[PDB]
Amino acid sequence: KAFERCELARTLKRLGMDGYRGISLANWMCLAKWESGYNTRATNYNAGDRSTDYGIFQINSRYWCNDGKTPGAVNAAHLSCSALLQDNIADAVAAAKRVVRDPQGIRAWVAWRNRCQNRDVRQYVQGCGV
Repeated sequence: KAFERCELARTLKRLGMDGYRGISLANWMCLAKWESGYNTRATNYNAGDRSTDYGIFQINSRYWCNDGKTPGAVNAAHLSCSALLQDNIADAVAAAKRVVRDPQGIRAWVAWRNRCQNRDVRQYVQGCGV
């Protein structure tokens, strides 16, 4: 499913993402935009370490979800990577919350540092009614 900007912002709000671990809704929106273009079926294979990023938040198979084919794979969030390819984002949200419980927080995603950190991200939620 490819989400429309405001539709996604309200859905994240409803799932308790606004301010989770000090992270504003605007920042999660900035992250989803750059990671997947708000697309839940987005997958990215990393040839180098043989891991794959899955879903709207591009969650990595080496540490957070299990796909069976990732070398040296671990499971912190404990889900099947398949759960992160659904139209319903509840599991993807549960996984993203787990990722930011680590001290790095939202900095865990390099794309967040490149295009979201220390920038005005209001544009991602303006006019959405959140």
